[PDB]
Amino acid sequence: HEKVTIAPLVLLSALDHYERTQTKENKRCVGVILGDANSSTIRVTNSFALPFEEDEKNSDVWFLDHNYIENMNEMCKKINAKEKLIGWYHSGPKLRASDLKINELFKKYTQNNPLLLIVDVKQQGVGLPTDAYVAIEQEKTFLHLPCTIEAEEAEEIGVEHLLRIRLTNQLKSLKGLQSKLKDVVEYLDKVIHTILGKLQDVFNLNNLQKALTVKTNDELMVIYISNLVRSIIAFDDLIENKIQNKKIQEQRVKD
Amino acid sequence: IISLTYKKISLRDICLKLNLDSEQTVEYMVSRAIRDGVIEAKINHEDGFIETTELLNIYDSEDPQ
Amino acid sequence: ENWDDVEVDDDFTNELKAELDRYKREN
Amino acid sequence: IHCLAVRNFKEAAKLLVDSLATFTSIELTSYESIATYASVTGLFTLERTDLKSKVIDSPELLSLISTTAALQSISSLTISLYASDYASYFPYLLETYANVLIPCKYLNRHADFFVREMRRKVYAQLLESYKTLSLKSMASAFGVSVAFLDNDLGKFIPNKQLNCVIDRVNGIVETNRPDNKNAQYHLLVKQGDGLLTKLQKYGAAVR
Repeated sequence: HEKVTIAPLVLLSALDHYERTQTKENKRCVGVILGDANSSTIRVTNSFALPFEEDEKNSDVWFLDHNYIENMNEMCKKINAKEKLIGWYHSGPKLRASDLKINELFKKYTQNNPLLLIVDVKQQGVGLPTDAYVAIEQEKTFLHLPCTIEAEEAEEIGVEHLLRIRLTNQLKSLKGLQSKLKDVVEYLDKVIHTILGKLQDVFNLNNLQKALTVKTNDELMVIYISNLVRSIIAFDDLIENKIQNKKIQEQRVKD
Repeated sequence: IISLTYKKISLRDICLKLNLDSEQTVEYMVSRAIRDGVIEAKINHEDGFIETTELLNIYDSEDPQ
Repeated sequence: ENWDDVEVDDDFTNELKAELDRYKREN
Repeated sequence: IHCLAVRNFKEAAKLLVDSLATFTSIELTSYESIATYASVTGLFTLERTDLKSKVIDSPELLSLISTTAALQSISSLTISLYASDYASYFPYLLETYANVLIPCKYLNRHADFFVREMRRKVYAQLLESYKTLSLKSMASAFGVSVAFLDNDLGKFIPNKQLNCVIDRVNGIVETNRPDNKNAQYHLLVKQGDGLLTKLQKYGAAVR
């Protein structure tokens, strides 16, 4: 599959618009992304904002500015001519049912499949909660793609200036287990379709991990053997330094 | 020493080596040696020989760990 | 000198020549 | 020469065996004297692949066999070992031990110590030639006695020199696994702890 990369310039741009647009009472701020989707790795080097207002009790009322789309063409094209509109982004933690109708408005300006980017403004997740989706023909479905961080001279300089293993993964595995656990509890309470089909894929593919235990410990002892021959070398860098430090002490006594 | 030489050895074949007393004497001295996990073998009286239960192949176990 | 020079051998001297006795008779 | 007194047999086989065709030192050593030790260290480190090249088919030892046939070392012992025939291998052991190992000064000091290495070589070759064989079948094949068979294998198997299984009920011999993964790691236990002993002992001495 393809890849999606979001620069920290786009990250901080979407996260700052929360307090800039006075977004509260669980609302969203619809932006726009600028990148090159022609390659296999989608990289967004520019982003902007758009005014968005939606009623809480009415999902059929939403405001969008299509005039600002033509305003960035008179600006960005005079600086970077390789910037095009590959889609938009949202500041909400989870998508709603209105995103299906938003794709009809941007399909004329975008020259390719629009990209759906979701950025969590609450920062309540672990790692990179920012996710991306690609709308294709199912009627329509959203194909998720992994999100990475852009590494370039135009970003890491500003990141290092403002700012300056398994234990982290343990908290990440709990998020995947509790997500499926709470989904079953909410399902049984509201009743007594794609999740039920893919749910048993994990159960039939951790009692099954105990059959290879005989072959698992075969390569585990090699790790300790590699550490045993390395442990002897560890003393070679120590005792040798003790001999050198002893010769330094003999010169300090004569002083 | 004799257990490592012969995995399966008869009852009267050991007495011809160490010049022991009787056949019942050598049979009951082997059961005492496996108390501490030294010989690690079994004695089959119906078949008439002592078979070693150690197949080695400890690379698949957790003991070296 | 592991398991060799300490106990020497003290065998296979007169018993080696004695093997040819059973070879040239029973055959 | 010094490798024979320290019981090397490894580095000595890389010099006295494979070398040029003369090495005549006159007063010190002769050509027939150095060529005699070629079959001593050549039967230990060199496997069967090098026995048929640098020993048997080597032109240096071909001229000595046709000259002096009283050695019975580079010829009788090499042909019997290459054919893996114990019937003809036995009578050449006593003839070589008496007229070669005993008179030489750097040999008789080993003598039976060097004989123990030659016997375990032919027992290891035949061990890989079969899985299960009756004791009476091998006794009547290579012409070995049954009483002397138990004493020959009793000086090796308990020392973990050769892995063999013998069932005295049916009178058959089996073949154990010659090389295993755990058997290789057991040698690293003594080598690993042998190094850590020097690092700990000599490390505490200088402080």
